Amino acid sequence: KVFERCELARTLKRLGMDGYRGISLANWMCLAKWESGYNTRATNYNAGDRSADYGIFQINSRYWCNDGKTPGAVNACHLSCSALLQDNIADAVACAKRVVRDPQGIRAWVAWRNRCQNRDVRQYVQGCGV
Ligand code: NA
Repeated sequence: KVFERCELARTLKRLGMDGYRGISLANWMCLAKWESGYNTRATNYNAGDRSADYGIFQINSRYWCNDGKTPGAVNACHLSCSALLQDNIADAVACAKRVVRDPQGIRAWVAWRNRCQNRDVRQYVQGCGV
């Protein structure tokens, strides 16, 4: 599923992401936008370390989900990476919360640091009623 901007902002808000561990909604939108263009079936193989990125937040298989083919990987979200490719983003949100529960917070994603950190992200939620 490829969400439309405001459609996703409201969906995230209903799943309890607004201010989760101090992270505003505009920040999660900027992250999703830059990670997959709001596409839940987005995937990326990293030939370098044999891991893969899954879903709207492009969560990696080395630490967060299990795909059975990543060397010595773990499954902190206790989910099959398949769960991160569904149109329904409930599981991806629960895992994204799990990610930010670690020391780095939203900084876990490099794209966030590159395109969202210290930037004007207000434009991502404007007009969405959130
Ligand atoms: Na894994």
